[PDB]
Amino acid sequence: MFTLKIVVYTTVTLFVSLFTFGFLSNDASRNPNRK
Amino acid sequence: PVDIDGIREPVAGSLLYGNNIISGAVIPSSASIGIHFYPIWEAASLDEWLYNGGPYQLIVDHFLLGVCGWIGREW
Amino acid sequence: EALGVDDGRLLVPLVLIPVFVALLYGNFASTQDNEDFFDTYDQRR
Amino acid sequence: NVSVAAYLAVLLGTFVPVVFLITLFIQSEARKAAES
Amino acid sequence: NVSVAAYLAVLLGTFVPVVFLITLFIQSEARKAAES
Amino acid sequence: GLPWYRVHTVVLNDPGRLIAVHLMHTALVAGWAGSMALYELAVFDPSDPVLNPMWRQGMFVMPFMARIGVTDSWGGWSITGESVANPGFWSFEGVALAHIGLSGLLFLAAVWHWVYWDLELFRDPRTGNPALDLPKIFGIHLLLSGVLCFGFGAFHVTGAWGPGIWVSDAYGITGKVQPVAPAWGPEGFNPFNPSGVASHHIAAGILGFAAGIFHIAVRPPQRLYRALRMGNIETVLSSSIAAVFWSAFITTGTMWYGSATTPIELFGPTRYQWDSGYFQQEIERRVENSLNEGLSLSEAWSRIPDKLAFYDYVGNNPAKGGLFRAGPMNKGDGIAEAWLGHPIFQDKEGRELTVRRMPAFFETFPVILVDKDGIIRADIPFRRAESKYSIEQVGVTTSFYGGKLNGQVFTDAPTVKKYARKAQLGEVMEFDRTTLESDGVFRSSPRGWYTFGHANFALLFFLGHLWHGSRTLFRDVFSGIG
Amino acid sequence: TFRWLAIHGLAVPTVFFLGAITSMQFIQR
Amino acid sequence: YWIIHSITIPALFVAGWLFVSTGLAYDIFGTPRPNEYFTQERQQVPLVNDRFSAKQELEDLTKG
Amino acid sequence: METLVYTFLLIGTLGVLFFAVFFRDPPRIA
Amino acid sequence: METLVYTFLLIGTLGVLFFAVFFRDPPRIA
Amino acid sequence: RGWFDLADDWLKRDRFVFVGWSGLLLFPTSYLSIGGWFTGTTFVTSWYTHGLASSYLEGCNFFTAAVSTPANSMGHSLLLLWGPEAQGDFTRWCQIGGLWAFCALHGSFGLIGFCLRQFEIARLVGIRPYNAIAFSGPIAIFVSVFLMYPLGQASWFFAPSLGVAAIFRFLLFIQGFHNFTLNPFHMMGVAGILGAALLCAIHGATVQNTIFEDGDAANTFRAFTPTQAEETYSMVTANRFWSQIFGVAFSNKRWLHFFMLFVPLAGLWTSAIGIVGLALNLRAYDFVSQELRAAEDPEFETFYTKNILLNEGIRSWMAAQDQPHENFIFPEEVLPRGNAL
Amino acid sequence: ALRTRLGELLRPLNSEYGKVAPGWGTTPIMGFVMLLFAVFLLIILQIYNSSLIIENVDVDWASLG
Amino acid sequence: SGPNPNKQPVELNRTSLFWGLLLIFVLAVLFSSYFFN
Amino acid sequence: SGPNPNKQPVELNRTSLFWGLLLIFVLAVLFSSYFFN
Amino acid sequence: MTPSFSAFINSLLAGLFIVIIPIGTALLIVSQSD
Ligand code: CLA
Ligand code: CLA
Ligand code: CLA
Ligand SMILES: C=Cc1c(C)c2cc3nc(c4c5[nH]c(cc6nc(cc1[nH]2)C(C)=C6CC)c(C)c5C(=O)[C@@H]4C(=O)OC)[C@@H](CCC(=O)OC/C=C(\C)CCC[C@H](C)CCC[C@H](C)CCCC(C)C)[C@@H]3C
Ligand SMILES: CC1=CCCC(C)(C)[C@H]1/C=C/C(C)=C/C=C/C(C)=C/C=C/C=C(C)/C=C/C=C(C)/C=C/C1=C(C)CCCC1(C)C
Ligand SMILES: CC1=CCCC(C)(C)[C@H]1/C=C/C(C)=C/C=C/C(C)=C/C=C/C=C(C)/C=C/C=C(C)/C=C/C1=C(C)CCCC1(C)C
Repeated sequence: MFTLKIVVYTTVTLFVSLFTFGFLSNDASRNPNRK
Repeated sequence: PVDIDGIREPVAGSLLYGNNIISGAVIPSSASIGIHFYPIWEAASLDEWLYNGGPYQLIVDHFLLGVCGWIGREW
Repeated sequence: EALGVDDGRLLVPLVLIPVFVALLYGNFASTQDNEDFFDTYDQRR
Repeated sequence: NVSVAAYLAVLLGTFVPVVFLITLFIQSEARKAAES
Repeated sequence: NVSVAAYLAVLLGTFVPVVFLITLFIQSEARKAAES
Repeated sequence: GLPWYRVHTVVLNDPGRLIAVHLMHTALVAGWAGSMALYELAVFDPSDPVLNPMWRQGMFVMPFMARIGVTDSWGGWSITGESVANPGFWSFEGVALAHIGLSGLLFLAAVWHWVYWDLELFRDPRTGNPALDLPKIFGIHLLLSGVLCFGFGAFHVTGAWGPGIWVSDAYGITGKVQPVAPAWGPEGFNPFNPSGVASHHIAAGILGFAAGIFHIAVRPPQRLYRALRMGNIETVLSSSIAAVFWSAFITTGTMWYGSATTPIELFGPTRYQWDSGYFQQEIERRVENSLNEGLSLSEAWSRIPDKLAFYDYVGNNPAKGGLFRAGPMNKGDGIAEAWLGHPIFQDKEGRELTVRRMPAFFETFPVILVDKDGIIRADIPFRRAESKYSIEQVGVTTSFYGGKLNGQVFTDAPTVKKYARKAQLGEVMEFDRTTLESDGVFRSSPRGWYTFGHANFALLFFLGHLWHGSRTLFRDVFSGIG
Repeated sequence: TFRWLAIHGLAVPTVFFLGAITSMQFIQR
Repeated sequence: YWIIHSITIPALFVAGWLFVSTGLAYDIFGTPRPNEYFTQERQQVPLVNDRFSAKQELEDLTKG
Repeated sequence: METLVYTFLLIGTLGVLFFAVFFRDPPRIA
Repeated sequence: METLVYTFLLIGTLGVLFFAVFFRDPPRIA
Repeated sequence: RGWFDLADDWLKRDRFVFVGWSGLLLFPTSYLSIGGWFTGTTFVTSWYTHGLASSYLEGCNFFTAAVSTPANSMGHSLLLLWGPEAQGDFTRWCQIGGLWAFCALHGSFGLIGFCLRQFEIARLVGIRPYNAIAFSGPIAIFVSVFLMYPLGQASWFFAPSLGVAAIFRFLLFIQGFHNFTLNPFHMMGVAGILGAALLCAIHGATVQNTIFEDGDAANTFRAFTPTQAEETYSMVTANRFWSQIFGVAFSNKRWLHFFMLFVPLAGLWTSAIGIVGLALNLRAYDFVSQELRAAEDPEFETFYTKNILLNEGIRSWMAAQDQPHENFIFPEEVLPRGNAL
Repeated sequence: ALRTRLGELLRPLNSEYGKVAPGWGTTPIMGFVMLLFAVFLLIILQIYNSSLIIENVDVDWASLG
Repeated sequence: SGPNPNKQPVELNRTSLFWGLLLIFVLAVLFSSYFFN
Repeated sequence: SGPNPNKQPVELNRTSLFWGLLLIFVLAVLFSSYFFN
Repeated sequence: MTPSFSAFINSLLAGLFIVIIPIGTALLIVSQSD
């Protein structure tokens, strides 16, 4: 139960961090009209 | 089968327990759970988690996050 | 109970993973031209 | 719980239309490949 | 007092190879007609 | 190339291959008729014609064979239950062979037409293009129809040179194939007069003969030729589909509501006979008349035929089956063995109580016992529900008159409740469910299955009439506008 | 015009029914 | 336009009002008044039982 | 019911023979 | 035994969806 | 020219409201059906047929007012005003529910007239008649529900009454007595209707979000003009978006619009087949295997069995007031209750 | 196009393709007969529907005997 | 006999094949429970 | 990826089709009695 | 001639004289006039 919880927490934290720092990486510039 | 009414009266919704595609369902969580957060690690055993309708909460939460992600991904 | 953290070990993932990724993001951040733009969004990337 | 007839109905009802569509598609692709 | 899957086996083992052969022949004739 | 849903339109402008594919469809239909008759014969049990009739065994084409004369069999039995000494070639086994034989001939003809797609007949002398004079073909076909129609009525339904048709009494106890004379008065118009069939077919055949002569001799007006697109086969298809779904609706109505052409000994009772208590009133009527004669109750109920009591049973109602409850009605509630007799319930005071009969709408109906003035005296309570009028508490007793249990009195609550549940279904019958492993859920009679199938077919053919009429009236603008 | 007719066929009952319903509103019910 | 309507539209409305106010509506459409749903005797729901004697039945039921 | 399957198989074989005889590929000199 | 048929039908439908997605006719400008 | 020619010319004139030959059937029948419905919901009662008050005159509102079906004593009678049931008496004709038959028959003929109107106007404008084939869906719905179902049942009484609460009652009555949700044809109908709504919303949003920048104004409705030889939205961009978002996308506009036509029509026709099946009580009410399992195992329960119990409750607790002609009298002991199971 | 004995026998029956009568021809007769047919259908429908009760026409199973 | 001028090729694109397979499998899934009853 | 040069067309003549149909039907006739047992 | 047959014939006459004849008269009168 602790090991499943720690695995789930690791996975969720990894994916949420990837989402958060990906939308922080100047996402508005990733459009076809950007020069 | 899941004791949905929380009265030790399990309701079957699985194909292996006697259901067909129409009658088959993922039974909602037990009434004793209420709206308490019920992950796998918050149950004493995996059998307890399955008996109280934990997979329903798992599917509902992950599905509702997935559809929010689908809205955002369409944008 | 603060993040559902009943065991201190749960705090090692909640911190190390966001930091490590941030470290990957810091290199992206150091490569950007970080002077101010008077615009709706920054096209420099 | 019904007899092999219910099984025969579901399995044949699934296959007879499936193999018809597959045969038609393969014939069309064969004509396309032969003419190109 | 005959079996039950018995019917399923007979019918499918008759149909699965028959529709395969018919599909192959129709594909070959389609190629012949397209090329000619 | 052609899409999958237009492929057969290759034979739209080829009369020879159109005749070939129509011959193939007729061959398939005749082969289905023969095969279905043979299968029904292989499954039919003529042992008990009164309590296990054809409509209780899921027979579909056998009632239509028996309607117009085919009743004997090469096995030495008949549907009426008489033992036929010399059946004759025209027996259900013989009739089934005749349909299969016709199918083989039709297939060979269709192949010959398909190979000889190019015949001079089919070509227009003027232009040299394949063409079909429909107004004329219609006339020739209409004339042919009239002759066959008139013929069936004059020689067959009447029996002049034929077997006649199936005619029964008002309660389907005594029915057989017999000649029917034509009724030329207004009495030939109600659906429940077999003489009307003979008079109709004779008169309509004569009129169709005259109409075919006319449509052969006279060309269509230019306005009608341009309005109805009479040079196009698709308008013929649309009009034929319209008339066919019209006839399908009419036959569905006659089958469901009942007619002289839908005998109850061949297709089973209708639902409206149970709704109005058509057989129950006759049974009560007969019992009263016997009692008036001085005959005791037991003798009066012993004079009631088993067939009439079996007709007054809700399991024979066509509106009690299910869409996916497959098989014969015997597969549904078992095979009926014998009539147990009419039950009479009396409380401690001695009032006569009647179990309210189940309306066909209800899958489950409350079991309630009511006195002469309609007060509820006893009931079977909803399961595990506290009661005050339970059969155990009110002490109802059941005495049977007629049938196997004639003269027997039951005082025990379990037996009384069992008979009371059975009494809500109409006359109490004994069934065996081991021979066919019956599930106890009611099936539908062939009448209901015919009604369902042909009603859905009529609706889908109304859709087809709309589509094909739109197609023939808008041929110029199909495949895009300008 | 034909429009006249159709308009009056709609309106003459419409006003009659509106009067009837307004009267129904003041019934003691 | 406004001239003729100023004298018929009002009347049309009033006519409708009167139709109901007078009680003709009830007489014409057979709708029971609030005081005649259940006759002293017929304290039950009145229902037609036979189709071919429906007119007589209704005359008997609505006679009170 | 197995008799129906047996009869169906026999007539299918007879029909296959019929189509092989009367709908064969016509031999020609090449 | 009917559970095996139900599972087979569901898996077949999912596979049909997979092949429709990843093996479709590629759209091209003509 | 000939009278027909002149009458055909007059009926085909470009007026504000097109009349046509089909108008001679459509306008009177539809007008009479609508007017009869208004008259029934305004004045005509249901007291002698259903034991119910259904008029504005009796105190009902828009939801509870209805033109109720005829009495169960009438059977499947045409209920002609001059017929033997009414014998020319307008009051008795209204009291026995003859106005429902009036509305239903004149409305069926009005639907036929409107379908013919679609055909005639399509033949005039020179376009393929894919209308009046789409309308075949609603025509089949009306025929199956308001005509074929009561004809298969005991009488016109069990047809839907022309009202909001009456329609809701019909829904619950059919669910209780037929388990129509379990019917696969009704399931196909629900799928068709929901998919048609999905297609409408998704196609509207896709077109609105893939428009070409054909104007300098922020509001883009002015950028379109009907006399355009160019498409107003990018099909390629929409196809790319839906192919990389959903995995599959339309590439042919014709096929897309035919599909948007086909889905609701197919759903309605499947639901019509299901209702025709219900007309003879030939219903997919129960699964025999599940019933047998529940009978021999009291601890076996699925949501289907709960639905069966719910349908039993609707039937017993509504039979008394929904079918007053049957004179159903059920004691409290025989009424099913969850407490007593 | 193959010529056959049966083809030549039936050829005049399929010879006048597109031949039409001038104008409206027998259209009023067709309309009158259709009107009579409609009246007949209404009569028989109302007889079956029991909305039309001719004497000695008992639309009922009991009329069988 | 002879060459028939009304012969036309028949084509079913991949999209149509997948539409047909999906329809057949979905109908089988829907009606399997009712056939098994 | 790209066009593969090893792709070859498959042919089944009618004689082969009839041989296959006859073989399958004859094997079915032979083994049906044993499968039904 | 039952009262039912009399109602039928008068129904045919009324339909002729109240529906068919007036509407048809109008179409011929206005079609010919325009
Ligand atoms: C020599 C010819 C022949 C004969 C004697 C029979 C005899 C029989 N057939 Mg078979 N049949 C035949 C040819 C024949 N068939 C062919 C060629 C086919 C293929 C299409 C079939 C397909 C077939 C099937 C599928 C079935 C039968 C059945 C039957 C039996 C019942 C018949 C019945 O109720 O019909 C009833 C027929 C009708 C009610 C149709 C009436 C004609 C309509 C009303 C015409 C309407 C349009 C018309 C042109 C308008 C006329 C206008 C007017 C002014 C004149 C009977 C033993 C049934 C049976 O018992 O199974 C074996 C059955 O299910 N037959
Ligand atoms: C007008 C058509 C018609 C009618 C009314 C009947 C009527 C009858 N038949 Mg016959 N039959 C017919 C045509 C017809 N048959 C044909 C064409 C065949 C050849 C295949 C047969 C073969 C046949 C046999 C072998 C038997 C019957 C039997 C019966 C009886 C019971 C049938 C039953 O319970 O249905 C049950 C029906 C269903 C469970 C489903 C019906 C179809 C529904 C509406 C859905 C179908 C569409 C749906 C989309 C399919 C999904 C496919 C999916 C897998 C892809 C009844 C008398 C039985 C009997 O008692 O006779 C002795 C019997 O043993 N019939
Ligand atoms: C006598 C009846 C009749 C006849 C001769 C035709 C003939 C034709 N129709 Mg019409 N049609 C009919 C009835 C009829 N139809 C009805 C009742 C409907 C309503 C559903 C339609 C709806 C319809 C449409 C919507 C279209 C046609 C089209 C066509 C043409 C090509 C058909 C084709 O290639 O299908 C090919 C069919 C297949 C490859 C497989 C279909 C299998 C179906 C879906 C289920 C299987 C049925 C089963 C085997 C037997 C049914 C039993 C029977 C009692 C019904 C052809 C001219 C098409 C056309 O060319 O017009 C432009 C077209 O678009 N028809
Ligand atoms: C409940 C839903 C519903 C309603 C109310 C409705 C209504 C309408 N749709 C029409 C059209 C259409 N419907 C279409 C597709 C669909 N329509 C659908 C569902 C509906 N359609 C669905 C699901 C589809 C998908 C297949 C198409 C493709 C069309 C058209 O071409 C047409 C149109 O132009 O619309 C834009 C009009 C038909 C006019 C007519 O017949 O002439 C006049 C009206 C007559 C004859 C009806 C009167 C008689 C009726 C049947 C009985 C009386 C009813 C009372 C007056 C009211 C009772 C109210 C209670 C029931 C609450 C009308 C506005
Ligand atoms: C060859 C020839 C030579 C000369 C003389 C000869 C030797 C005698 C002869 C040989 C002759 C003999 C051997 C030939 C006799 C042959 C066979 C037996 C003909 C049987 C055909 C079965 C019909 C077409 C069924 C279709 C089933 C229906 C449509 C499916 C319906 C279903 C669809 C999906 C809809 C849903 C459900 C339903 C309705 C059930
Ligand atoms: C406020 C409000 C809120 C929401 C928005 C909103 C909906 C717009 C608004 C509503 C406003 C309202 C309340 C609008 C309401 C408008 C109303 C009530 C219009 C009534 C029209 C009545 C007609 C057409 C009856 C005609 C009678 C006929 C044909 C008789 C037929 C006859 C019968 C009986 C049968 C026999 C034959 C004859 C004799 C021919």
